[PDB]
Amino acid sequence: QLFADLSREELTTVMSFLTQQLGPDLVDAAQARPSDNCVFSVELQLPPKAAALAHLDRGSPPPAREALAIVFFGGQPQPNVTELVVGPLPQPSYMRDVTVERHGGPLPYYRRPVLLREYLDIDQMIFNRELPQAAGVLHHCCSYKQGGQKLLTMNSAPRGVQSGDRSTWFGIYYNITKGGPYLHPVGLELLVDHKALDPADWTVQKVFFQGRYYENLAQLEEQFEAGQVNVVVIPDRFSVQGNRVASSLWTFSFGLGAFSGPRVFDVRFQGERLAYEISLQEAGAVYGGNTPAAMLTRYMDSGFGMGYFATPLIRGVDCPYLATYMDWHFVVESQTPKTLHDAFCVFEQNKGLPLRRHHSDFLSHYFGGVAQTVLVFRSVSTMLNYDYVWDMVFYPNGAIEVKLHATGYISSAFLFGAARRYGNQVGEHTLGPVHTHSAHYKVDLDVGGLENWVWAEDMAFVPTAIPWSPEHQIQRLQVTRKQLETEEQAAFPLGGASPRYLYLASKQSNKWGHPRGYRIQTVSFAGGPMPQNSPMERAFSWGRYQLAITQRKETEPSSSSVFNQNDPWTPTVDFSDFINNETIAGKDLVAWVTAGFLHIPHAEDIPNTVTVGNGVGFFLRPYNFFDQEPSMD
Amino acid sequence: QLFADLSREELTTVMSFLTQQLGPDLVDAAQARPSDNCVFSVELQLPPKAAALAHLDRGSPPPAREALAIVFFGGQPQPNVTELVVGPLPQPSYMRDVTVERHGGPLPYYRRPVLLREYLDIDQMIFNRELPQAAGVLHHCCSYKQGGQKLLTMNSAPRGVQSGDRSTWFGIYYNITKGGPYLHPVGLELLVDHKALDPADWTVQKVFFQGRYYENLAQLEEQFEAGQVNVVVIPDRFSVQGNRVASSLWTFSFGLGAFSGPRVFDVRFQGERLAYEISLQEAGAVYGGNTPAAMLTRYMDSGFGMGYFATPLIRGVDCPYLATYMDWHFVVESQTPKTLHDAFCVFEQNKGLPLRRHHSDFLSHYFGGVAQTVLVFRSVSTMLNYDYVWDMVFYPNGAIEVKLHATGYISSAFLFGAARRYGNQVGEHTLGPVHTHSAHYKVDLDVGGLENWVWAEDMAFVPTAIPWSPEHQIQRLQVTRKQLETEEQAAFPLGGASPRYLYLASKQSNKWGHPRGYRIQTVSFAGGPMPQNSPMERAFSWGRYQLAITQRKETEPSSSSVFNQNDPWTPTVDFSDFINNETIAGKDLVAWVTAGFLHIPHAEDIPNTVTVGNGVGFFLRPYNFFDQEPSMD
Ligand SMILES: *[C@@H]1O[C@H](CO)[C@@H](O[C@@H]2O[C@H](CO)[C@@H](O[C@@H]3O[C@H](CO)[C@@H](O)[C@H](O)[C@H]3NC(C)=O)[C@H](O)[C@H]2NC(C)=O)[C@H](O)[C@H]1NC(C)=O
Ligand SMILES: *[C@H]1O[C@H](CO)[C@@H](O[C@@H]2O[C@H](CO)[C@@H](O[C@@H]3O[C@H](CO)[C@@H](O)[C@H](O)[C@H]3NC(C)=O)[C@H](O)[C@H]2NC(C)=O)[C@H](O)[C@H]1NC(C)=O
Ligand SMILES: *[C@@H]1O[C@H](CO)[C@@H](O)[C@H](O)[C@H]1NC(C)=O
Ligand SMILES: *[C@@H]1O[C@H](CO)[C@@H](O)[C@H](O)[C@H]1NC(C)=O
Ligand SMILES: *[C@H]1O[C@H](CO)[C@@H](O)[C@H](O)[C@H]1NC(C)=O
Ligand SMILES: [Ca+2]
Ligand SMILES: [Ca+2]
Ligand SMILES: [Ca+2]
Ligand SMILES: [Ca+2]
Ligand SMILES: [Cl-]
Ligand SMILES: [Cl-]
Ligand SMILES: [Cl-]
Ligand SMILES: [Cu+2]
Ligand SMILES: [Cu+2]
Repeated sequence: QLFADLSREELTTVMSFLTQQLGPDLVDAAQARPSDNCVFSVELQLPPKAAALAHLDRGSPPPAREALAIVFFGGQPQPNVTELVVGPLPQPSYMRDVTVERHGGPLPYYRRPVLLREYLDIDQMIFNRELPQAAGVLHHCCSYKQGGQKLLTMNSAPRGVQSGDRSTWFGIYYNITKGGPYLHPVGLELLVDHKALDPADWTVQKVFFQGRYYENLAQLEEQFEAGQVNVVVIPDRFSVQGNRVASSLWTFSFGLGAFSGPRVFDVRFQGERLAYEISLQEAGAVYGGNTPAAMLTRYMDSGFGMGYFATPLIRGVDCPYLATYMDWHFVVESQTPKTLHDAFCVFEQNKGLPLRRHHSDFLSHYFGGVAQTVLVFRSVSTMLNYDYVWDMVFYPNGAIEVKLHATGYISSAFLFGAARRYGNQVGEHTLGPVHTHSAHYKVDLDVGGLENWVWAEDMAFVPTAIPWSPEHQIQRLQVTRKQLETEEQAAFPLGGASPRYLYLASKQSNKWGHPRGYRIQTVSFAGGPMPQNSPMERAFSWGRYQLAITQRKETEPSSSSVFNQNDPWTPTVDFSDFINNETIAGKDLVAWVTAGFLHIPHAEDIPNTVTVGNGVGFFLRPYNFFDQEPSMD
Repeated sequence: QLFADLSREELTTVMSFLTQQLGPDLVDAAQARPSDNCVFSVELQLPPKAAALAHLDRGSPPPAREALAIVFFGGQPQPNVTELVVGPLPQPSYMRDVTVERHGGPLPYYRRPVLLREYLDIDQMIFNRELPQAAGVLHHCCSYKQGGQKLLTMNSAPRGVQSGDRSTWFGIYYNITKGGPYLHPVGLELLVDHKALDPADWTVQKVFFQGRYYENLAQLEEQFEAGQVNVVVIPDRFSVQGNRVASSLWTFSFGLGAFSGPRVFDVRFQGERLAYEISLQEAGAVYGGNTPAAMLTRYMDSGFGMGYFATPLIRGVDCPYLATYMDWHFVVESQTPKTLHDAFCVFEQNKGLPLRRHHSDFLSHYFGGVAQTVLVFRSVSTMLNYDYVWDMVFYPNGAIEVKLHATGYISSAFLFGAARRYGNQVGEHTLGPVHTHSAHYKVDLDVGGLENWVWAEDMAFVPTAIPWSPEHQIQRLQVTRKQLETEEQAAFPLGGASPRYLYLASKQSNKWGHPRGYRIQTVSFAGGPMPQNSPMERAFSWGRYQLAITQRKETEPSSSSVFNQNDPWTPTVDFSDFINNETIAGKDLVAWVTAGFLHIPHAEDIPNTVTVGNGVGFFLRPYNFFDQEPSMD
């Protein structure tokens, strides 16, 4: 099991090894301060593909099982963040700093994600030193400390306007013990500068209150005293062992990236591998509004972590009561492994739609079919307000469906001015702001082996004389085919035109002489790429494409980075860089899919948005890969 | 029950009345000859909407219940086809010829659909007088009358190259007891001219045999005698009463149009009507190939009948064993009513995806959700080789999903020459020819009443200085909104761009000041419109649009016609005619959706193609139609 996530035991071992080997004093990350040194996280380091295949296919010994550790080195003249490969598990003996060889240089400290202790300290500052200065205005709008509901804060990101910044607009909301505290904005937002290593030097650089901007809370309060601020009062058949799933028809290895999310490796249909890896790479949301956080937010969720933020699947609600559930173990912001109970679930679903069927007239007595049962692998990420359920469903005919379903609660903004220009009013003093939802997937298809080619097939109409009546013409329907040659030709612009039939194929043909292939059919209602003029769109440049094929490279494991979120102006990973006109004829190919939709909140979204529809994502379908409809057991 | 399809009793009554009022000159259509007079079909005549609404909403007496009869008047100097409104049911007293007032003039005789007795006679001619003339070439390729498999014919359409023609290329295939006879072409096709009223004057105007054309079968045979033709040997929670479905949340009336297919009327959510009618209008397929039938076929299925050709749903396969099944009754090509057992089925499906859910960190103890159970109304049309399952699914949040799933067997063509230019080889001597699958729906939404407006909403980015940092800009995401004014502006070109949020709205707003609305979200992978240069594309001009909104007109009940198939060059109904720049501001609006996909057959399609995916069609979703998430029972 070389693709299995590190276990509770391996997580503890690496940690012990790190404490022992790291000369600079370490602090439990759950309690670390900017200036401390701490281990931010440790998880599996995926092995090199060649070594993994030599093992899986040729029985060579397994590749050294390694872990990747992200260390925040804040206690030093020039703090940095460092990635260390530690291995070979069970008992490590080396610790390799690979930061520079993977990024060209050091990782600046302001790129590290904000720590939970950092959030807790920002909150102590806001509730103990900041808000009381505006007690008067706060009693008026919100019964602050006078029986009114408790207040709580809401993060936003990126944090600033250029590289180096760590200034975040935190919004103030009623802690209504109900469906979404973020559905009750107060209209108060604070720009706190928390870039300094000593929290004692943090400050609020600006404040936004119900439509107006102020220098600080003391100015808001004193102008309110002077009767100059109008305050609005705000009311209220298969088995699973280790990391492998096995069914009569399918077989694959599953896992969860702490930052990347759900992933699957070594997918095989009837013994034949169709893909080395299929995994989530990034999920994002771009917001609009006339209040600070709504107008500035551009999320690249791996910065928080689709794995880290994964939640327990509710039996009977998220998965069937009789589904098989599996646990996940991780070490993120703690020096002891945590286990996430019921992080995954696998079960068989009856689509209630006949898979195959045909009927006829009389004394042709042989018509019927079978129902369509599919195998589902599921997990759920809960990022602040939205819940993302990730699906990978395997069909009995060799097809795979990968989908994203968004549910949860929407984040709201205090309504004022030209608010409707940025969304819809969904309550009193509340606007539901516009945003897009995007997801990116890495699809490493190895069709009939490693060496693949990309084919673009479509239709065309060409008028031609009718043979049996030459005086008449007929718009002749036909298929068009072109073997793509370079990456540039296989980078299809979001919302643009792309071949209706696009597939990756091996050199060998099926019995009938057609290239064996697996095509990709995307399903999305994406909203329109962010203009490249944005000083930060390169950090999520995967959003420029609906689909893109490049050469699989050991040096390009991901289309995004945990480090992009707190510094999109100078991205740590710019997916578009992977597209550099290389040949895609007979190479190990990787397909990357973008899927998403536009969300203009509406009244039906309150108190919670529902999963109506079949999600967003893609299908991988066999196209002349077999010589006929494949068997089924 | 004014939307209910005519019952066996009413069907018998209308028929008795017609025999009585039309006298002796009548023959059972099951046995009629071109020159005979016969009743082709009788079914419900939908009532005027105003009268129906006055009855459903104001308790006015119901509209006269009537039937529409299509009579073939072939026994006369100038044969024609006539539509007669017969009524009031139970005991009819009048018979109104409405042909001229609905079409501007008489329906020419060659437009009538080919009768089953007509097909049977074409077959007697082919097997008794034609093929024997080529016994020698047929012995060789197919062991004709020497122990080889029986042969059978395959229809194609249109029939000719211009208005007035009734010449059809019939293909010859092995009749195999297995997975589809049309999967075994012989390479032999015959153009039979059956326009003449006396079958005795019918002739084969041309023959195609394995790549070459001939004048007739005697020429094929004698040239083969002359050792000049090389012959390839070819081997081998709710209740349903009457026509109304009732559930805790939904209520609607269902039915099946003999030619139009599944249909639903008076759809109500929590007592409020969302749509007067949602129904199938047409389904089509455009083929390509280098053999006669595949290069000429352009199907407009209503010409045969999605209702007429509907098949019994297989319990346990097409619908769950415990679903509720309903029968359908019809009079098509018979003088006695026929009943189609299990023509519909209704049941509750668990999508296996949580409808709503949210989770959190600690001591916010109130996270969970409910599973998503949906109501399904289903029926299946079996058109020759294709099986079309029509779904209408009603969600508990007010949303409706309408889909088409294609399954069954592909029609094949004998492989020769440039075959691969028109499809993929899927067997020995067999090509699976390219084709598109299209379906058109009539969606008569009455959002908050009859008077509706169309809104186009989308997103846009506009760079704006950052208030708290004026030296910096930010691509500001926002919503754009435009009230469409005329039909021309709401006719969105297939494959073109269209607003991401398009909805029909009433004059009244919801509690938050936004127009109450239902948006249409289409889901298709259509192939590209037939060029308007085609002398026949006007007959299916609905294929030009992804979506179109027009004024509901009593005079424009359907976007197609049973009579278009045998005469597309001079269509009886040209949908684009409905788009004539009228106002769409505050009128009874009707939305028409087109959905489809491209199908390049592949090996996996043999012996039968599967329904992997979620079909093609559209979603109708509430957009500020409610004041919050609707309740659920
Ligand atoms: C399509 O064919 C229809 C069937 O033949 C035509 O309709 C028929 O036209 C006849 C000729 O006008 C009518 O006959 C008349 O019937 C009355 C009342 O029954 C007799 O008293 C009259 O003598 C006779 N007219 C005369 C003196 O010739 C039929 O009543 C009528 N049948 C029906 C069922 O409508 C259509 O006219 C033809 N359509 C078009 C547009 O040409
Ligand atoms: C920022 O992050 C790391 C934390 O300081 C830096 O890595 C450390 O660099 C030190 C000096 O460059 C190394 O010290 C060496 O340790 C060995 C023991 O193996 C001593 O004998 C040497 O005298 C001492 N000096 C040198 C230069 O070798 C640390 O061992 C090393 N720690 C790790 C885990 O690598 C990174 O260099 C820095 N990042 C960047 C890119 O600048
Ligand atoms: C096909 O063969 C079966 C078996 O005899 C028979 O029922 C059928 O009528 C034959 N021809 C056609 C066109 O169905
Ligand atoms: C990529 O290379 C091809 C030749 O192989 C060239 O024609 C094309 O213009 C190049 N595109 C770019 C990105 O320069
Ligand atoms: C409506 O559109 C037609 C062409 O589509 C144009 O000729 C006409 O002037 C337009 N009239 C309107 C709606 O102003
Ligand atoms: Ca590259
Ligand atoms: Ca590959
Ligand atoms: Ca009109
Ligand atoms: Ca309407
Ligand atoms: Cl498939
Ligand atoms: Cl921006
Ligand atoms: Cl919805
Ligand atoms: Cu959203
Ligand atoms: Cu098809």
